[PDB]
Amino acid sequence: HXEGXFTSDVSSYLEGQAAKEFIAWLVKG
Amino acid sequence: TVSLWETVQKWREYRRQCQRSLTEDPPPATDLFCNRTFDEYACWPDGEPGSFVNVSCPWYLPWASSVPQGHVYRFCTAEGLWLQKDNSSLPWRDLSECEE
Repeated sequence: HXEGXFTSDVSSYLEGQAAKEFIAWLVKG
Repeated sequence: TVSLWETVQKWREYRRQCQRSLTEDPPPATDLFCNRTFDEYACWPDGEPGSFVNVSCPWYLPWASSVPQGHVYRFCTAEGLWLQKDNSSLPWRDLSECEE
C-alpha cells in the first residue's frame, strides 16, 4: 500500500513528467 | 492525472486569448510604459515605468489548482524597458509562487 512504490505510480509519474517538461521548456528560452 | 496533450491544448488557448488581448487593449499613455508581451509562459500587460508588474499563475499549468493565490513578477524600469537578467537580454522574472 506504499504510495509511489507501484508500477501504476511510475507510469503516472512518467505521464505527468511529459507535461512538466513542456512547462520547463516554455519557461526557458 | 494531467497529460501533455491536455496541457498543450490549454497552453494554445491561453496564448490565443493573450494575443487577442495584446492586440485589442488600447495603447499605453506614454512610450515610457514597458510593452505588453507574451513570453511563451505568461501574458504580461503594459507596465508603468519604475514599477513591478504581476500576473496570476498561468491557468494552463498542470498544477494550477494547487497555486490559486500565486503571482509571477516582472519589473518595468523607468526607461520603459523590462528589467533584464545580467549578461543577457532575457527578462528578469520571479516565478517562484507558481512552481509546482
